[PDB]
Amino acid sequence: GDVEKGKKIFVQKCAQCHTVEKGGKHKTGPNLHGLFGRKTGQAPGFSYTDANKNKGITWGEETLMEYLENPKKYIPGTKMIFAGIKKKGEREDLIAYLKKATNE
Ligand code: HEC
Repeated sequence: GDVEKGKKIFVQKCAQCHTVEKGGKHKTGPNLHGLFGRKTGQAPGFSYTDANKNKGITWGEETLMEYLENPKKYIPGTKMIFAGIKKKGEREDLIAYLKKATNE
């Protein structure tokens, strides 16, 4: 995907609840640094729902593609309020941005 396009998507749809940078703060949602290769619900010091702690998948390109299409269908009972992104390219750009920014 296109990293700079994904940044614009992140800032528009995600940044109000999430930071990405190393040492970034939790907000409404958890900081996402280190997300890739981490299991669900494992950012330290954040009140996750049991739902998000129990989903039990490893976050990566493919599981984020499925999650971001419809978060509540993938993790029923999640307290993340976000409808999803049905568009494929948008998700791919976003995920490419996240794979850079949450690893930098
Ligand atoms: C506030 C209204 C949010 C919006 C906008 C976005 N996210 Fe979110 N996210 C939010 C919360 C409160 C939580 C915890 C949910 C729970 O049930 O505990 C989350 C969680 C995630 C995760 C899982 C993180 C993990 O398992 O460590 C991811 C990958 C995630 N959120 C990504 C994300 C994306 C990419 C967003 C824009 C498209 C987005 N969220 C918006 C709160 C909010």
